[PDB]
Amino acid sequence: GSRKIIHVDMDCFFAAVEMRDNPALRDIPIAIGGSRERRGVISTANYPARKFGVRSAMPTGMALALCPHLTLLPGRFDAYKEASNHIREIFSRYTSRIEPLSLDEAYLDVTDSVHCHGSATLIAQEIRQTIFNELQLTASAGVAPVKFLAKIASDMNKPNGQFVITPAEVPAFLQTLPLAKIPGVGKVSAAKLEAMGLRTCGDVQACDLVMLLKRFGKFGRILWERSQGIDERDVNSERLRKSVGVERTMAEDIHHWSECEAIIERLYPELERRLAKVKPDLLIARQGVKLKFDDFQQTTQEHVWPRLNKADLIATARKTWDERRGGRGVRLVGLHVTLLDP
DNA sequence: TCTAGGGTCCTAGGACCC
DNA sequence: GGGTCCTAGGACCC
Ligand SMILES: Nc1ccn([C@H]2C[C@H](O)[C@@H](COP(=O)(O)OP(=O)(O)OP(=O)(O)O)O2)c(=O)n1
Ligand SMILES: [Mg+2]
Repeated sequence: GSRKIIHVDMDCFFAAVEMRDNPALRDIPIAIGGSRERRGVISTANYPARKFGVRSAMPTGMALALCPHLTLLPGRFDAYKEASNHIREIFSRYTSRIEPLSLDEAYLDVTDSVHCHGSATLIAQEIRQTIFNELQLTASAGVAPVKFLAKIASDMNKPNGQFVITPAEVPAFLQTLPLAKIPGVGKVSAAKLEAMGLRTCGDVQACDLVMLLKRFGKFGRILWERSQGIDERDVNSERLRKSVGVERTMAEDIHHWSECEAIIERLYPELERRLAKVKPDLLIARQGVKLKFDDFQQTTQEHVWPRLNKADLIATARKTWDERRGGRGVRLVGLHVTLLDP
C-alpha cells in the first residue's frame, strides 16, 4: 500500500543556467544575489563558490569575505522561468501528479504509472536524463514511499545523482537520521530539540507523544510521525497561491513619510499587474502593508478589504508609519494582498 | 557578515457572533 | 461559552 514519490531537484539552479549560457563562468566561483551596496543576499552559488563556504541566504557581504574573487550575478528571471516551465512539461510526460515546490523542485507521485514497468528508479533516471538532453542542466532525485523521505533522498547523491529508499530501508535510514534534516526543522527547532537531548529520529521514537504535543503542538505531532516514517501528505498538483506581495529593501534607511509614500507609489503598479494575472477584477479578501525597521524588526498591517485599492494602502501605511515605527529608520516597505478562498 | 523576495503554515490575543 | 473571524508575528521553505 506504499506510494512511490520522487522529489526532483535541480542542481545549483540559477548558477547552472548561467554556466550553461556562459561557459567562461564554469570553473570560477559565482553567485546569483544582490550586491553588498544593495544590502543583498546570495540566492545560490555554484560548486567553486561553495568550496569557500558560500551559501544560499548568506548576506552578500559574508560571501565576499569568504570568497573575495566571487563573481556576483544579478540573475535573469525569464531564463530561469522558461527553464522551470520546460522541466515541469517533462514531468508531465511521465505523470499528471506534479507538485512544484519552487522554480527548481517538484514532488511527483508515480504510484500509478506504466512508464518504466512501474519502476520509480527508472522513471527518476529517465527524467534526469532528458532534463540533461533538452536543457543541458543536471538534476538530482530522491525516490521514497513518502514525501519528506523523497526530499531528503534527493540530497544524498547530489549533484547529478539519485537515491532510493525502499519501505524495507526506512527503519534503518531513520535510526540515525538527524532531525535537522527533516524539512520544516530549521535552526530554532533543532536547537530546541538538542537542548532536550533529541538529535535523531531514533531519539524521538523513544519519546512520549503527549509530551511532544504539549511542548510543541502540531509540530510535535509532525515530528513524532516523521521520526517514524509517517507522512500522509498527498502530492497535490491543484495548489494555488493564497496571497501576493511586492516588497523592496532600500540601499539606505528612510526617515521621512514622503519617502515611504513615494516608494509605495512605485510598488503599487507592480502589485496591480501581478494580481491582474490571477484575478482581472482585482477583487480580494485582505490588503495591507509591511515595514521593516533598522533593527530588522518588521510589522505588517492588513485589513478586510473588497478590492485592491491604492489610496487605502497609503492610508494604512500612514497609520503604520505614525504608530509603529517609533522613530526608527525603515529599510523595507511592502504591499500585500490576501486572495478570496476558492 | 549585517542580513532578499516571495511564499506556506502555524500560534496566539482578543473581538465578533450565535 | 465556544466557535469563528481578524489580526500580527515566528519559523520555515526555495
Ligand atoms: N534562499 C534561497 C534559496 C534558493 N533560491 C533560488 C536559487 C536557486 O537556484 C533555486 C533553487 O534553490 P535551492 O535552495 O534548492 O538550491 P540550488 O538549486 O541553488 O542548489 P542545490 O543543487 O544545492 O539544490 O531557488 C533563492 O532564491 N533563495
Ligand atoms: Mg535545488
